[PDB]
Amino acid sequence: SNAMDRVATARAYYRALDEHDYDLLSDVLAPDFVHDRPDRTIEGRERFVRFMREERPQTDTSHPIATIYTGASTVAVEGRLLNSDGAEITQFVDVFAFEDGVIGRIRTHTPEP
Amino acid sequence: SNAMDRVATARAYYRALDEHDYDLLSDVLAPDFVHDRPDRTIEGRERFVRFMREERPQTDTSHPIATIYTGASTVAVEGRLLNSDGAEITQFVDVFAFEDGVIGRIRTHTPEP
Ligand SMILES: [Mg+2]
Ligand SMILES: [Mg+2]
Ligand code: NA
Repeated sequence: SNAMDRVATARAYYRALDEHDYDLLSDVLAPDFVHDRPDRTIEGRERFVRFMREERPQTDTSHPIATIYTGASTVAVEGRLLNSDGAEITQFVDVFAFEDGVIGRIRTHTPEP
Repeated sequence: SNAMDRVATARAYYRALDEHDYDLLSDVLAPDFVHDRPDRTIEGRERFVRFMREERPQTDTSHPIATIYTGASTVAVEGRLLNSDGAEITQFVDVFAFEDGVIGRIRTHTPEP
């Protein structure tokens, strides 16, 4: 439990998604991991890994990161989601909560605008 | 909608701090409200309002908002803290957790090294 490790784990999460390394993805998530965004909540690590492996509406995407912000126990990542042609799907701020060195929850926020 | 209500409440928080409207500030917080950042946690609504009124190193600051990002149940506000002369103290992302019609927790995040 330190700030630098939390940031490194957040960076590893995006690397897992973008490299389609779902072994790495599982390795950085708690069993009871929950992902939230306005239009979708995905509950549980195995459901989440399956969704990212098999069910994302856009394939071969990336998450360029603009700025990472550190809090007392959480990390907020400001970035964008790009499709395979570099086109912006959305901007986001993802807020990571941690338990035991792994990610317990990610709350995705999109511009109001 | 509840989502619109949460965004309005987050905006009202900054309006209150900046106008020193501590009556309004009280009105938007949970009784057991917690404000978080690295090396400072402030607990309790009356105690927090009293901190903002009396104990801040600078009370004549402003919090111009750049972008509000909305999540499933939380709001992430990207802004800057300016001193009375308009100079930047820090960039921040504040993450608002809501409960029972009011703000339960704000987690302040500042840019990583
Ligand atoms: Mg006084
Ligand atoms: Mg002023
Ligand atoms: Na920080």
